[PDB]
Amino acid sequence: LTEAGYVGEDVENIIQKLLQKSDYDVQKAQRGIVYIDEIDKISRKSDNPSITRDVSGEGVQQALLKLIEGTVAAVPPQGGRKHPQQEFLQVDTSKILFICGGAFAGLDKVI
Amino acid sequence: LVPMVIEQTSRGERSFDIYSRLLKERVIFLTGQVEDHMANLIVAQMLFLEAENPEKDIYLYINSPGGVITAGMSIYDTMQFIKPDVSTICMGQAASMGAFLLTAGAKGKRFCLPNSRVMIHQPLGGYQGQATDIEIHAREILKVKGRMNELMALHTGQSLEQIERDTERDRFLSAPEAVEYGLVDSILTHRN
Amino acid sequence: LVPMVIEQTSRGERSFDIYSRLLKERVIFLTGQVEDHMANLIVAQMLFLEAENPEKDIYLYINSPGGVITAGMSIYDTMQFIKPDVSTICMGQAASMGAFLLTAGAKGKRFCLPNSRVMIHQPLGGYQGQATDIEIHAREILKVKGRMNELMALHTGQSLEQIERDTERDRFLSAPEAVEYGLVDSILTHRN
Amino acid sequence: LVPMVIEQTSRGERSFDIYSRLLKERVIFLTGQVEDHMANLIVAQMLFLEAENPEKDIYLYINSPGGVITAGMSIYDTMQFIKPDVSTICMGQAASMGAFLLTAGAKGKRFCLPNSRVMIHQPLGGYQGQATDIEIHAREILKVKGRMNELMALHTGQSLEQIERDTERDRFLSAPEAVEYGLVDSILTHRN
Amino acid sequence: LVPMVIEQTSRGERSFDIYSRLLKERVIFLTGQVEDHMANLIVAQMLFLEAENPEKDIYLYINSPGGVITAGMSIYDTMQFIKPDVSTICMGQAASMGAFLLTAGAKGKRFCLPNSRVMIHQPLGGYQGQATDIEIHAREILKVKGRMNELMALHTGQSLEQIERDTERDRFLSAPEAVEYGLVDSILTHRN
Amino acid sequence: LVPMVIEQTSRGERSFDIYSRLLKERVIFLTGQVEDHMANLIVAQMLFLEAENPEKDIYLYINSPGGVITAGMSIYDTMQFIKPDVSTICMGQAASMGAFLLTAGAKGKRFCLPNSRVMIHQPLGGYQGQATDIEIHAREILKVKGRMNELMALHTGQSLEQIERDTERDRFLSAPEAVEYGLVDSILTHR
Amino acid sequence: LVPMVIEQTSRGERSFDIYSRLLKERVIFLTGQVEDHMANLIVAQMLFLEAENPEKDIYLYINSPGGVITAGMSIYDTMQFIKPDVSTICMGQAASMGAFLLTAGAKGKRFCLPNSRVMIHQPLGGYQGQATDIEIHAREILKVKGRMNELMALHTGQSLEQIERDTERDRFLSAPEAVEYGLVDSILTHRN
Amino acid sequence: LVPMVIEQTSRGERSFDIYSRLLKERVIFLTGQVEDHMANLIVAQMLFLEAENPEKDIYLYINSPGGVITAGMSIYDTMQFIKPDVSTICMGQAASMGAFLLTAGAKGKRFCLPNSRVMIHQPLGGYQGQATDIEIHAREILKVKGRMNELMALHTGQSLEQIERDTERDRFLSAPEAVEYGLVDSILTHRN
Repeated sequence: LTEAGYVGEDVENIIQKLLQKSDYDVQKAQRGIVYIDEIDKISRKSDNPSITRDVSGEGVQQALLKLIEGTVAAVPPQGGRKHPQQEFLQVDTSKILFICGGAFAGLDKVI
Repeated sequence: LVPMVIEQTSRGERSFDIYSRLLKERVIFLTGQVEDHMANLIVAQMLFLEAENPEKDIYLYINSPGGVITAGMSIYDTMQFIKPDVSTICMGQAASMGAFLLTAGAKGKRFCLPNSRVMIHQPLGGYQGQATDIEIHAREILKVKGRMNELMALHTGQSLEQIERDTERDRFLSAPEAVEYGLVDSILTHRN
Repeated sequence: LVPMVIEQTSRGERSFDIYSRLLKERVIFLTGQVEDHMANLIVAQMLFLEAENPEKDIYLYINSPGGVITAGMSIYDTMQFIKPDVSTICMGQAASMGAFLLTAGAKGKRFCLPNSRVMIHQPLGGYQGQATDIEIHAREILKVKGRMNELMALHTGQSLEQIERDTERDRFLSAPEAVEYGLVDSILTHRN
Repeated sequence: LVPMVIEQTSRGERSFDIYSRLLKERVIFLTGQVEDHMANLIVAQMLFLEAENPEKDIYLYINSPGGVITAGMSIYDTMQFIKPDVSTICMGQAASMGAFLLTAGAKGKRFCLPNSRVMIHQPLGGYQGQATDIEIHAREILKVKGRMNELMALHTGQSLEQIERDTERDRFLSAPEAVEYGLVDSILTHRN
Repeated sequence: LVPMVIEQTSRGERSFDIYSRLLKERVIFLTGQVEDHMANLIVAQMLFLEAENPEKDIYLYINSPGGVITAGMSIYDTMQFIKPDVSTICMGQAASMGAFLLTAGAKGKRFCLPNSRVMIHQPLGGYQGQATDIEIHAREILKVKGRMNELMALHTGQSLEQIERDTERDRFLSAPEAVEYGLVDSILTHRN
Repeated sequence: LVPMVIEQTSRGERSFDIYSRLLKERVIFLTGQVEDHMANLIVAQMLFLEAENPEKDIYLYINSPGGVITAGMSIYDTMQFIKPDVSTICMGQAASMGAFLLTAGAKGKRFCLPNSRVMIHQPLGGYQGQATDIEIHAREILKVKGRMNELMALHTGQSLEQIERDTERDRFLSAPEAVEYGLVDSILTHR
Repeated sequence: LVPMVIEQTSRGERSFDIYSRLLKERVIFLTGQVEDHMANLIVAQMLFLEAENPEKDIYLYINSPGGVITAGMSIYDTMQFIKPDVSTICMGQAASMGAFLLTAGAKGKRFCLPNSRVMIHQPLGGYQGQATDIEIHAREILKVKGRMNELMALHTGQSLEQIERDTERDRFLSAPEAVEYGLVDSILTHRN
Repeated sequence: LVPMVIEQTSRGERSFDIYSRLLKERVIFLTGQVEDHMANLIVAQMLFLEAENPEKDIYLYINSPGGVITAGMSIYDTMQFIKPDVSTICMGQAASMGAFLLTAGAKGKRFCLPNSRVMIHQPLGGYQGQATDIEIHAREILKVKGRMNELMALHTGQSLEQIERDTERDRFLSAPEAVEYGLVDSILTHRN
């Protein structure tokens, strides 16, 4: 995952995977559960002036904020980039539980 | 030379010399013959540490055999001017100038190790030239002697007359004797 | 060994030497015998600080036993030229040049510590050679003596003849005595 | 020249000096003549390691021909003050001051290599001046002799009378002789 | 020790020494006895600035007591060869070579501080050996004296005969007197 | 000025001085007159390498015209104390103290170049003072002589009596002579 | 201290010393007494630049009072060996060795400044010992004299006899005189 | 000082030293008086290059006046031990020890500049003490003399008798004469 407007990826793609199991049925997909691995890599780099404009890290967190708390998120129909394409799947994440799991290497020293 | 040590902290680990690492903890090392260059450096550390936390105390370790008088007053005045109390500790020895700075610490925050030694004596100087110039310099050093005795009496709490008699000739005082005299408040034998 | 300190800036943290950290705060240290090399370094610092903020005042700490007359004049001329007001401070002692540069500071911003000393004397020089060349070099040092006494009289506020009588032989002025003479304006005893 | 070494860490490789790398393992090297500057460096290392782990012991390798007594006392007082046990090791030799710091180590953690040569002697000093001053200095050095002998008896365990007789003149003690004398606890023949 | 200053740029903050930071602004510092080593450094600095911007004017602060003639000629020829106008400034003093380089600056851009002291004298030299060799070396210093006086007349504007008479012996010129002579164009008393 | 060498590995590229690069290969350079400071540096290298790996062998290049006896004993005792076998290679020459450290290496791991010169002599010392103090120091240096001869005899394998007669005066030796004498095991002529 | 300059390239900003920056532009500085160590440094720079671009021409700024002959031959042989043409520029002065290297430059690319001073003399040496050894060293230096003169005649174009006559005693040549003698080709008066 | 150079590689820009850069190309500089300290540095360079590529040749540049035999002999044995061939080039001069290392180079790869001077002499040393010790040291140096002459004959190809007579006294050999004697193989007049 990467910040929007970049060649890496978009956070909205997470819902696409959840739709595959849900048969692309938004009604039942809203009551699903999600798992996000390797969240530790998204942590901000040390003493960043922010001029670098971190896309892999802080940018991902800013986009997930509204997603976790619950908001309508446009989802492409299948394997497509976000674009002016009229067809978009509006999936609400308010009821879609999220479990973020990661190995925070070095956190022991902090504690 | 000095060994580099690493500070273990989040946001990255910083490598500092052992002296600079202790400086972060408000610890200044006053050692060797007192002079303008070393004294000026200590003044910057005192002023610098004041900016971080004027309330926190500053520790000064004294293992000097004495030195110039002018350089010593630059440190003594700086100690009084800065709001944070300066805790002085005597390590190894504290001669005339080192003792004057040791006793100049804040009341109740002056320490000395059990096997440390202290000595106090009057100022020593000399001038070569015409008799007229000699009178000027002789009067100047005498004023310094009287001025130094006045300040020593204030911190130690001894009478000015007593200080004059004791400082006429070199007087060696052990750590316990210094406590009775008033140069220091207590001794640090073991950690509690 | 000069210690290194850390500064918590917006763009992360930076490590600076103790003197460079104070330079960032418009503080210059004048220590040791005055000479061409160190004088050209202080001049560079004054010019650099002028570019950053001409309105802000520059602080100069004078703890020196004096030195070359020419090197000191470069600093004096630089101070008067630059728009910012240079606030001189005397730590430990201030000899002929240290005192001349001390009194040269902006009116009302000249300070001295209570236990500091000041010393003013006429120039010292010498030449070996023919009588013809001796007369030449003798004329300049006499002219320099008159020139230095005129400038000192301006800052101190005393008459030219009075400065000549005092500068004839070495004179020692305490911190309060300097205030009456006019070399300094006030004394910095404690932080308020 | 000191050769730098690389340590592998979670963040990545870090370049360290040879002495600094060993300092991380609680190893301090006391080498050469004892003096004020080197003593403060050892004191800084002892204090720094105390903060990291006050429970883990420290290993002090001693190889020196002796030096100033005042400087050595700072190290001795520092060792007794801090909580960590200081394990002294004698490499090559240990003179009067080197031996005093060697035997000062924690009981049961004092070691000496088999071919090391230990030596103990009474303090030596001198003063030139008036008869009155000589009396003062003579009294102070005799007190140091009594104080040092009293401490040696405590660590070694021998009577004060026996220490005075042996320390009147130079006495060379091999590693096995030192074990029975009480200076060291055991010999480090091999790692196992 | 030279202090380090931070420069804020679009790319980011950069650390520069006090002398390098001023070099970026086309400021070259001439200090101390002139010699081949420092001269080559100044030459490199001049050529470097010419490449960056051959239109902007360079500045050369001159505070030196003089030195080798040959080293000075390298600087003089370099200043005249390059296109940028070299603005010489006199701080503290300017001896024979310092004055020759000072007056060698671009017409209308030569300055001196009010209290600076300029001095001009004929070359100094000596040789020991056979009479034949003495004649050879003696003729060179005469040519150098005539060649140096010729150039001084060109810059100052004074007649060649007057330069010879005035330069026969050491002549000290104050800042205002130098303006009349032609060595400098204006005085920098205060910033307007 | 020592040159800098770049080590290239998959992780990245690192710059090291010539002496530090060889230190990674368990190679210590003993050079010049022996003293407390240089000996302390060598000791630090032995302990550091012992910590990295206590099984790999350590190499020691000896080229020195002897030095302080006390400083030498620190190196010798350290080599025997640590588990790793310390190999000794004589480059150029090995005087009294250098030779003692050379022969002190692990059995079968003592080498010398073909043109190296090995010299052994008894300890040198002096004392000025009262006759009583002289007797004390004279006995101390004599004990050191007997102790050093005993240690040399053990490593070389020569009898103590033979070592005493030979070490009474300077005895220059060559690489082949050292092999038969017992100071070294073999000569490194070519690779 | 050597000033540092910033070079801006597509890769990013880079920091170089004033000498290294000029080395990037194929400029080598020959300054001071010639000796083994400085000569090897110049040799390394010539070889390094050869690899970078063997077609471009290298520049050599010669300002030196001469030195060892053996060290100079290493530089001369290196210049003729490598394909790039070496342009020699005389700044300040060029003695026997400096002049030999100056004239050894590429035909047509040898330059000199107007106020430069060139001096050429025969080799000088000395030996103390037996008469037999003296005859050997005496013959060796004579070979160097003839060998050096033979090479000077080739570059300058003067006859070997003419070179021998002039080099018998120290001969000083100005920049215009050198052009006639053949040591240099043209003078760099002003930038065109 | 040493000028830094930049090496352009796919990994990125790398700032190398002038000597370190050449060391990367299997080039070792032997300069100055041969001593134990510099010899160990050259030995380390050889061993390091052997590991990187034992097949590629090594180029040793010799410009020195000679020195200690023991230190120089450690380099000779190292060259013969390692598998890669060690090419030797003589720049400026190669004295007794420098010549032994020069001729010790790989057959067919030894080179010499046209103007280089190669001097060879017998070993010289001295001893002070009793007659018994003199006999020991006198026999030792004579064995070294025969040892050095035996090896020198092997590389040059001349008989032992001829080398003994020629090396009885200082003998200077030019680059062409060295080819006939066998010390070197070819002369690098110009790049082809």
